[PDB]
Amino acid sequence: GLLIFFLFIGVILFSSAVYFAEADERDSQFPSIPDAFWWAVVSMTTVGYGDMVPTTIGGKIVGSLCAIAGVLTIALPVPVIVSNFN
Amino acid sequence: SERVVINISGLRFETQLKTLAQFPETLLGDPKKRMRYFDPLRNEYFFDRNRPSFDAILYYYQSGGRLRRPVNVPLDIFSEEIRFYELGEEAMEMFREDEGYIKEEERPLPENEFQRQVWLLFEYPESSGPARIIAIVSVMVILISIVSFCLETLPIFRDENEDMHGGGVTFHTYSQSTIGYQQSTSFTDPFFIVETLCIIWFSFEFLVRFFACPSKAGFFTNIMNIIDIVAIIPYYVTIFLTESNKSVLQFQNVRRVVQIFRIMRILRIFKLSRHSKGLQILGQTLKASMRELGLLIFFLFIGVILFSSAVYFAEADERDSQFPSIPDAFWWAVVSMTTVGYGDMVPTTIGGKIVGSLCAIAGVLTIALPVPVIVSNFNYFYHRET
Amino acid sequence: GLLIFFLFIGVILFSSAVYFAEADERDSQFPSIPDAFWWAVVSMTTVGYGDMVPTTIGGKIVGSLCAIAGVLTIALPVPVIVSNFN
Repeated sequence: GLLIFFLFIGVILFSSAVYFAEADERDSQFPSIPDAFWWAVVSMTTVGYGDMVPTTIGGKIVGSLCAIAGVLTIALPVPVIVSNFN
Repeated sequence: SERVVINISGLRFETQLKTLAQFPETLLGDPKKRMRYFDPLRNEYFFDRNRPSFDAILYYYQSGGRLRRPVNVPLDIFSEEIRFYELGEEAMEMFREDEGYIKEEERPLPENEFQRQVWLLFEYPESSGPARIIAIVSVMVILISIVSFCLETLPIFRDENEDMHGGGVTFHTYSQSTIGYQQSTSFTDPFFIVETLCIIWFSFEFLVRFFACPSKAGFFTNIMNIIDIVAIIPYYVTIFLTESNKSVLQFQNVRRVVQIFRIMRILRIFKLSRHSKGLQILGQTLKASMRELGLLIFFLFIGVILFSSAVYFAEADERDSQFPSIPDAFWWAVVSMTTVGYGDMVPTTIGGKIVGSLCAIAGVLTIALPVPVIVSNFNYFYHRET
Repeated sequence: GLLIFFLFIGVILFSSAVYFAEADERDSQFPSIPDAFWWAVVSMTTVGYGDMVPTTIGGKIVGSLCAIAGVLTIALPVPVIVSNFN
């Protein structure tokens, strides 16, 4: 649950930031914050399909952080789970 | 029931004589052997030795055979004490096993002058300078056989033929496209030359090793020998097959088999495992990790089917669905769980994306569970060598 | 070096397999084995750009294994490195 919760926090923070950073663009791939959730989860889990990608400098900065925060976010709770399994 | 006092560098131990009499052939169990250490003034046997170790030595007699090394005592120091107290080879063997050891094999060339001498420069790179030279050539031939196998697929070479511009289709150009080279006694094709040379050498080693090894029975037991054999089978089998089907129609009928053996050629890559310590460790690791490796595949399998199914139905009522069926979605599920995410298949509906999100997370967890164990095994085998 | 070596072995095995599995296809994205190296490294490191993807069933089976083998391949030597750093 802690994993889901942290992921949830990150999804909302980055979806929000990428939305606004791409807002003043005619070719924005982010219609709304809720729509950007998909992009945020796809980036944090580092799956990166590429169906949604930021195009502005601010969007890419947000994107960069999103990827790194993802690795750390997931990395924190898993170890414990792996231990239990072990 | 008479009691015995053993003084280990000041540390006082006490036991019954019957407890020691249990193992007569040891130092403490044999009166004639311990006599030397008796102090008649204090009525005790005195040993100017390591203290932490004796606890376990005494417990060995009390337990009736349990020889456990104390956690706080170095294996090198404890082993010396086991030998000093003369506990015997059986106990020692039992001990090293538990401590994670044991293993000694490898006969030796009997036909001295000839065999034994050859089997040293074709099995032990350190036997002599010439031995090294040989091993080095093997790597050169292997690497070359690999580079050549790959270049056979380069368009610059294969697209330069008689049927290159979609014209007609010649039997000779057809089999050359399937096999990868031109099988002709005229050795015109440069790829057939290199391939033939390489196989001449691979055949050579295999032959030598066979007619120059101690036990020619436990030969096809060694995984290394299997590799050597598998590394040449394709060549000869291709020859046999093409000569047994020298006509267009016949070849067309045996092409699949020929193609399969062409793919098999790549296994020659593993011939390097005879010159790679790391590659051997990996082999030992995987061998020791079948249960977890299968567990990984199994869990992945479960996840693939669950998510493929869910994403299929979530995208089903859509005109632009990228998921034709559940089986087709397996690809998407594996690509997402391993987090590779090519993006050639992606859900477009809200339900599909929710399923997708979970799929990615479940993937990370799924893979993360069994790997650690595998990594441990590798780490063990890796260090228990370096 | 062990990492590079193992990766090298995997790259060649999977590039070869995916090449042949996609060979008898008009729309093959794999011109040759050497060209497929790129796809193999991109899959094993799990980067997956998607500029090269198998389209046949045999290619996808090869691809699946390639991804899994990648995770394991990289996972083996890193731990030691991480320890040294630590």
